[PDB]
Amino acid sequence: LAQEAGNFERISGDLKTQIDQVESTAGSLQGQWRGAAGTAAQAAVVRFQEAANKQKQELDEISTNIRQAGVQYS
Amino acid sequence: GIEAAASAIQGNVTSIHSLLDEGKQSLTKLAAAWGGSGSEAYQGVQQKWDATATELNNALQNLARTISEAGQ
Ligand SMILES: [Zn+2]
Ligand SMILES: [Zn+2]
Ligand SMILES: [Zn+2]
Ligand SMILES: [Zn+2]
Repeated sequence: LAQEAGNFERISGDLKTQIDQVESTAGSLQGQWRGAAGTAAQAAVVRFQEAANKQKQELDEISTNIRQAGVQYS
Repeated sequence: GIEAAASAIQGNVTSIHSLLDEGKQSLTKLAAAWGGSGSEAYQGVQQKWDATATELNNALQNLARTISEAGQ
């Protein structure tokens, strides 16, 4: 678990990075939605942002758990 | 433009899917942190992960496909 901890922080970091990429790409489109398909895309954005914020939150709760168990096991 | 965006986001889709799978496998090995493999708290972590992950993947796939559909 000790060594698995580093790998999880790596995964968490990679995920947050990929998620930052999506948020950045999507954000660069905030201007330009038009029509019904644009409405659909905006909604798709908001759905992704909610899913990604939940994922991030989860990653942080898990990391905290792991750190706190580490202390315990030490 | 919107085509670019949509293409970049497809890469994200695949990468994030892979990372969520890696994270699930990691949790398997971190199971002690919630009391071990037979812990209800651990089981709860894994169900939460599965659910969060699936929603993310789902949202992501939706995003990619909608963004391309719009630019069309
Ligand atoms: Zn490992
Ligand atoms: Zn990386
Ligand atoms: Zn990998
Ligand atoms: Zn998979």
